[PDB]
Amino acid sequence: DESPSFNTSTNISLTFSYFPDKSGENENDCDAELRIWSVQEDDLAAGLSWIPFFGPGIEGLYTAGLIKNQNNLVCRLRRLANQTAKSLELLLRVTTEERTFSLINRHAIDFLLTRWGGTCKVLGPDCCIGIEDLSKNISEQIDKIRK
Amino acid sequence: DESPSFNTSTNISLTFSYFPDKSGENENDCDAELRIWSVQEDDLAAGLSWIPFFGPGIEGLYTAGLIKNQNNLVCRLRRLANQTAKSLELLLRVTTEERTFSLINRHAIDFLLTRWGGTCKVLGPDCCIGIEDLSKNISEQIDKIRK
Amino acid sequence: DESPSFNTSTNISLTFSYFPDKSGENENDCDAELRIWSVQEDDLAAGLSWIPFFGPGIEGLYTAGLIKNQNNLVCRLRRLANQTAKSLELLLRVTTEERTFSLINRHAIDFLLTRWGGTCKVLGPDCCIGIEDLSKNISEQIDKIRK
Amino acid sequence: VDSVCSGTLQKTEDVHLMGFTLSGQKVADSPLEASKRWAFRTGVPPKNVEYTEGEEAKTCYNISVTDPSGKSLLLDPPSNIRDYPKCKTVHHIQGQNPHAQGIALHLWGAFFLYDRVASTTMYRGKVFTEGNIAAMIVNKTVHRMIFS
Amino acid sequence: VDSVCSGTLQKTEDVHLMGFTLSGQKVADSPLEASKRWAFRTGVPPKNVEYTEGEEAKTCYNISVTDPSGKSLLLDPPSNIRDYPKCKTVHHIQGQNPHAQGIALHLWGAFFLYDRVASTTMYRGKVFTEGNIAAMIVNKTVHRMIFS
Amino acid sequence: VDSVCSGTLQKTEDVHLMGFTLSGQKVADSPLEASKRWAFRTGVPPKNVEYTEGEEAKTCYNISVTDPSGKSLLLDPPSNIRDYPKCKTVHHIQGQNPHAQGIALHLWGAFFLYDRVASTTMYRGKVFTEGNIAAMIVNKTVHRMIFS
Ligand SMILES: *[C@@H]1O[C@H](CO)[C@@H](O[C@@H]2O[C@H](CO)[C@@H](O[C@@H]3O[C@H](CO)[C@@H](O)[C@H](O)[C@@H]3O)[C@H](O)[C@H]2NC(C)=O)[C@H](O)[C@H]1NC(C)=O
Ligand SMILES: *[C@@H]1O[C@H](CO)[C@@H](O[C@@H]2O[C@H](CO)[C@@H](O[C@@H]3O[C@H](CO)[C@@H](O)[C@H](O)[C@@H]3O)[C@H](O)[C@H]2NC(C)=O)[C@H](O)[C@H]1NC(C)=O
Ligand SMILES: *[C@@H]1O[C@H](CO)[C@@H](O[C@@H]2O[C@H](CO)[C@@H](O[C@@H]3O[C@H](CO)[C@@H](O)[C@H](O)[C@@H]3O)[C@H](O)[C@H]2NC(C)=O)[C@H](O)[C@H]1NC(C)=O
Ligand SMILES: *[C@@H]1O[C@H](CO)[C@@H](O[C@@H]2O[C@H](CO)[C@@H](O)[C@H](O)[C@H]2NC(C)=O)[C@H](O)[C@H]1NC(C)=O
Ligand SMILES: *[C@@H]1O[C@H](CO)[C@@H](O[C@@H]2O[C@H](CO)[C@@H](O)[C@H](O)[C@H]2NC(C)=O)[C@H](O)[C@H]1NC(C)=O
Ligand SMILES: *[C@@H]1O[C@H](CO)[C@@H](O[C@@H]2O[C@H](CO)[C@@H](O)[C@H](O)[C@H]2NC(C)=O)[C@H](O)[C@H]1NC(C)=O
Ligand SMILES: *[C@@H]1O[C@H](CO)[C@@H](O[C@@H]2O[C@H](CO)[C@@H](O)[C@H](O)[C@H]2NC(C)=O)[C@H](O)[C@H]1NC(C)=O
Ligand SMILES: *[C@@H]1O[C@H](CO)[C@@H](O[C@@H]2O[C@H](CO)[C@@H](O)[C@H](O)[C@H]2NC(C)=O)[C@H](O)[C@H]1NC(C)=O
Ligand SMILES: *[C@@H]1O[C@H](CO)[C@@H](O[C@@H]2O[C@H](CO)[C@@H](O)[C@H](O)[C@H]2NC(C)=O)[C@H](O)[C@H]1NC(C)=O
Repeated sequence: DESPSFNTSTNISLTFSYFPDKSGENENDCDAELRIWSVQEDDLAAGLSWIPFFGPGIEGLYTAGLIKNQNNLVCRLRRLANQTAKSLELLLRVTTEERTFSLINRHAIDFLLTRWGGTCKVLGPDCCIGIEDLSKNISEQIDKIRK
Repeated sequence: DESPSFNTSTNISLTFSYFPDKSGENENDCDAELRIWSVQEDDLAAGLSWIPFFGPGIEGLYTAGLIKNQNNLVCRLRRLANQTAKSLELLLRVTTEERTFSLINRHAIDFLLTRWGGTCKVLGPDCCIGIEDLSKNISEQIDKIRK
Repeated sequence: DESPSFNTSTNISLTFSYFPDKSGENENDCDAELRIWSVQEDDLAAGLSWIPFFGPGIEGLYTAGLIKNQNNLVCRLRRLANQTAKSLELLLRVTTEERTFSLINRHAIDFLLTRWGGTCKVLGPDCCIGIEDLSKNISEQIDKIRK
Repeated sequence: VDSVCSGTLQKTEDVHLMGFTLSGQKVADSPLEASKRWAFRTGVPPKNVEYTEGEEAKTCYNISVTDPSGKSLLLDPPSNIRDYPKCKTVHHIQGQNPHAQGIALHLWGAFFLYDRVASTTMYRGKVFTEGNIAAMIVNKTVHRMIFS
Repeated sequence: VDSVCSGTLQKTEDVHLMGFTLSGQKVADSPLEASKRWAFRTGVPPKNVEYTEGEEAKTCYNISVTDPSGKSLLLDPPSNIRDYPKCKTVHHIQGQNPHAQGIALHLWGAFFLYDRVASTTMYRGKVFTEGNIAAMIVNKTVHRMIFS
Repeated sequence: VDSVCSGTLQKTEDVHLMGFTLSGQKVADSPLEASKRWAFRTGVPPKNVEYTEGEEAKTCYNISVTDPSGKSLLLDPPSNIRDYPKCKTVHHIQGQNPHAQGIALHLWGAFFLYDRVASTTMYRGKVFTEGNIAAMIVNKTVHRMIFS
């Protein structure tokens, strides 16, 4: 469909838009606990932290987070990774570059292509456009016709 | 204009949107026959084909295809490659990276930039937006005014 | 906000959309003169210039330009570089690829994401869409109702 | 919501690729078991792909395998390959294979995970864990709450 | 249709870069003729660019050229350079140049084509064919019918 | 105009990344002063990033630094690192450090600028100047008038 999103609630309530129901998936084959690491993206916590030299270095480079299985999302995350694999291997088969691959930029482009590669049919499925303020203005114009 | 497209008919009828007429190009300086190769993008033909290990390997890696000169498209394809060259060399001059270059991602971005870098003038040239369902809804609203 | 643009006037009058006022920035800590170099992107000046072999080579590779401080833009350019640094270092921290990084493609994608990642509210801030020709057509339709 | 338009991506930074382990998928990870999923083969070019965040690993492996003559059967690590960030237990293994050729390829199609880099092959002397990755949209605000 | 909006690009995968040969452009490809289009030069940095599909090649070349002292005048191939996929006839050539310096650059501005990689220069010991590439949009459905 | 929609980007080519020097920021650039901004450190992986245009440099440096044993403390330059394009005065420096370890990292967080490549570290034997880069939109027409 489109890269799933990971929202907060409606502490730390989490929402994960991907459901494997949209694949025979039921019960649990995953750990509810999910501890994870990410590169320190802190904003001037040490003041000079942004500078490589004053940066923590590989040892203190990472930050830790925890995602709980509130809506069985973790397992859905877990499952998702398992299924992503095939397409990802096939993608890489095609690539000749061995050194790296920016999957990140690929997803960003594909996101845009899905919503803007094609042509829009106003107020239609598969296209994003908002007419509430346009139609309100159409209605406001008809209100101005008075006298 | 925009990356040409290669459609099927309206076996294997093919349509190629690029015409060099839009350049003194006439007759033929190309072979009508065009046999080509592409990396096996088959979907589980061998079941475990996606996995690198169970993948065919470099020798069986490629799939073969044939494009006929139904509308002299092959020669147009052929010509197109010849003209692409100059811009492509100039592009590469600018790049410092020698190892590789993702021309593929560049084209994808440029495609989007042409249709969305700018600002839209509804029902206008150079912009993609569909008003048939929006204007139909405007018309449906005027029909609802009855009684 | 969005990648600043560098326009010409409204010889060589120049306009630079970035103002650090949008940061305590006043007076001058920069040279008004700005001489710069860019890779020869000339179009067939030597006829065979595009071809690598017939290309000038590293020594004659560059072209020279001059940007004057007409509206103190150079210093704004200069300041801009100074502030870009932090975000740029943080960006690179995250990247594992050492060899290179296409910041250019990243900006192009982010440009599009800002104007099309979300959903549009017609005639609204933060979204680009043109209704002058659409509303004119709505008005032209109402004019056609006559008799 | 099930709509194509559901979800917003404001910057590319908000695309997050998370590495999840096979141990987190209740898969046997003992060295003797784990190695039954690894195999040597020729004609396949190793591929690498960058990712952004990953699960703390239960177990990891630091492996060197050669041929009898002492020449490694595992590829030398590229500049951008660093040891996996957070391993609870590392299994250091060093030895030789009597009759094997090519490079180490994961059988399941899973990836060899290092520090923000997933690979179709095993790199000599680098700490890795097995896993798969998944793509999702997380804005900075959501990101800040989790990692803090 | 001649409109900017004509054509749809749903995934990046649907961008296809095809390599067409110069032999397919009825250009003399005999080794003695072909070599008249190749030349050595300094001050130019070799550039490479990835492509997706290509024409079956009529002829290819597997060349090594050095200076009199035995040092190659051709660059060593990068990890990602593989022999051209489908050559009908390969011309293996190995020799030395008495007074040449720099790297091999195609005169016409055409590219040295390998396996899904086009280059402004000739790589030592790798099979290549001369050609140019062209960009187009092909969806999977169209792609599946052709290649099958 | 202050609007998000203000500004048009038609091709990716129109994104320009300009390198501005620290000398252009009225910063002392004498070798003895300049070197007070450079320092050695471990645990940091050098990063490089491509840019498109740059300011003519007032001063540049061509530096090689080793440890007492003669082994360079500076990284060997990658294929894509070329000497800075336009330096008015180059400061060639070659020596050794009695007790330093790791790689050369700029203290200010500024970049080591080469030919269309900015880096978090100093490369051995390559001409560089210190600076920062800035992103902007310039169409070809605007670009043609400036550079000509
Ligand atoms: C993962 O396992 C590898 C071994 O398979 C460990 O690599 C070892 O790292 C040390 C320190 O860099 C090396 O020791 C030094 O080697 C040089 C020669 O290269 C020698 O002159 C020094 O006196 C010293 O012994 C060691 O050789 C290297 N081994 C290999 C095969 O590369 C690595 O440290 C392990 N990782 C972790 C996180 O423990
Ligand atoms: C294209 O031509 C090159 C030669 O220009 C061919 O490369 C040759 O490949 C073989 C097999 O890899 C090499 O043979 C082996 O060399 C090692 C030493 O490196 C030696 O110990 C072995 O006993 C054996 O002889 C050969 O040296 C290599 N030549 C060069 C110059 O690299 C290549 O195979 C040709 N491609 C095709 C498709 O035929
Ligand atoms: C920047 O400074 C470096 C030195 O730190 C200069 O590099 C030097 O370049 C020359 C020419 O390539 C090298 O000379 C030759 O070296 C070979 C051995 O590699 C020798 O056989 C030749 O007879 C000749 O002497 C020199 O070794 C090299 N030095 C280093 C340390 O790499 C570079 O030229 C300077 N850049 C500018 C723009 O002046
Ligand atoms: C980051 O994403 C979150 C959603 O996961 C955004 O939060 C909600 O945004 C909507 C629309 O502005 C509001 O109606 C909600 O009240 C927000 N909820 C919370 C808890 O903040 C958030 O705005 C996004 N942040 C940024 C800076 O874009
Ligand atoms: C792949 O592209 C082809 C065109 O080359 C699409 O085929 C046509 O699509 C239109 C619009 O849905 C239909 O009106 C035609 O009848 C289709 N023709 C054929 C022969 O299929 C095709 O839909 C595209 N495939 C996908 C999955 O997007
Ligand atoms: C390049 O950008 C410039 C602006 O910096 C464009 O110039 C103006 O474009 C508008 C809209 O077409 C006109 O109303 C102005 O009269 C133009 N001014 C000048 C001096 O040309 C220019 O059109 C852009 N070029 C291209 C080819 O897109
Ligand atoms: C995703 O996880 C599943 C579940 O374990 C893996 O399925 C295993 O696949 C191997 C190889 O075909 C079998 O021997 C096992 O019996 C399977 N396990 C189960 C429980 O059925 C699957 O291979 C994994 N794939 C990836 C990419 O991780
Ligand atoms: C594209 O093909 C044309 C047609 O062959 C090439 O034109 C040749 O160019 C060379 C070098 O300038 C001349 O010596 C030949 O006489 C030209 N051929 C003809 C038939 O006129 C052109 O160079 C090719 N360019 C690329 C990029 O492939
Ligand atoms: C941007 O320029 C400013 C102005 O010079 C730099 O500020 C200097 O920072 C160093 C290190 O913290 C101080 O020792 C100096 O006193 C500062 N100068 C002034 C005039 O205040 C800043 O570091 C530069 N940053 C980048 C990325 O170039």
